[PDB]
Amino acid sequence: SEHRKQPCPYGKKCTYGIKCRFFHPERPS
Ligand SMILES: [Zn+2]
Repeated sequence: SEHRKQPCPYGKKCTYGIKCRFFHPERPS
């Protein structure tokens, strides 16, 4: 439900980092 509302699911822990589909706190996606 919060695909764009909330930030990435992990963000800092996320493995994608730059290749993430969600919105990051420091990166765009
Ligand atoms: Zn991410």
